[PDB]
Amino acid sequence: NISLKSKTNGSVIKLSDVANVEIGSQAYNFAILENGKPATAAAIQLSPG
Amino acid sequence: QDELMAMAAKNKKFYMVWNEGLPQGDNISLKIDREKLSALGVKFSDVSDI
Amino acid sequence: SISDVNNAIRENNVEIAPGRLGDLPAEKGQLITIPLSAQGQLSSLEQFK
Repeated sequence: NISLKSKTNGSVIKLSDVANVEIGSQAYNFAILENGKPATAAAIQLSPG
Repeated sequence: QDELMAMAAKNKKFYMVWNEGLPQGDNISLKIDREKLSALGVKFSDVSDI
Repeated sequence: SISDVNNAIRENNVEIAPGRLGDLPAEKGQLITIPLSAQGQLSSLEQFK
């Protein structure tokens, strides 16, 4: 529902018209397949000694 | 927490059981209608600042 | 004024942050992803002048 102003027609335009707003992921860099089924994982790395 | 206090009141194995904290209170919510603000041509940042 | 020169230097000497073609999220069927580079930093006296 954020509002912008279009100078071409001088009209109020909602953001949804000029973009798709979605709850997505912050970054797209990794993917995980546990046994062929996509999943998520985290790797623990031991502290020294 | 209230239910646990109710149970503890009638337990007899505890001399006294109280809750540490502040009580809930009344709060007033001001609902800035954003489209009405836009009708006046007033930036929401200005309202937030004031 | 002395602020104008600073502002002009900041505007002209600006480090661009180009992305990458076929960067996730990416459309189905693509086979090529290529880095994109662009340099907005001036490196020679004639460029600064």
